[PDB]
Amino acid sequence: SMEQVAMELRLTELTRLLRSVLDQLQDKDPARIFAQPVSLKEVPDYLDHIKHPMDFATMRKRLEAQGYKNLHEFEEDFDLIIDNCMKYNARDTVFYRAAVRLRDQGGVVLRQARREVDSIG
Repeated sequence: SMEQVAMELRLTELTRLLRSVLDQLQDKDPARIFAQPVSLKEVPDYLDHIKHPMDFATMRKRLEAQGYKNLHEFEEDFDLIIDNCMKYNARDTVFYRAAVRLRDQGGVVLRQARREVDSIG
């Protein structure tokens, strides 16, 4: 139907905007601490601690399959990256501290993303 096509175009355009958001958030992790899944070879107990692992590569795979239907779903995954790290790692670690800085800097980006998503529809 034509309605299905219009819905698909809206999803495509959201995907475009989320790709720009993802790039901007990933620039706030210049150490690449959050770039890839935590390795279960290197951290074999990880899944005993963290039930829903997340990372920027995993998000990018979902995004490119147009698997984010709205900005809330995308933010949920971003918050998992941060929140997982802040539980597994202690406050005195470069990992925790990177997550704090990514959360604080990403908030600014996400605030305007929400306005754009609402504004453009």
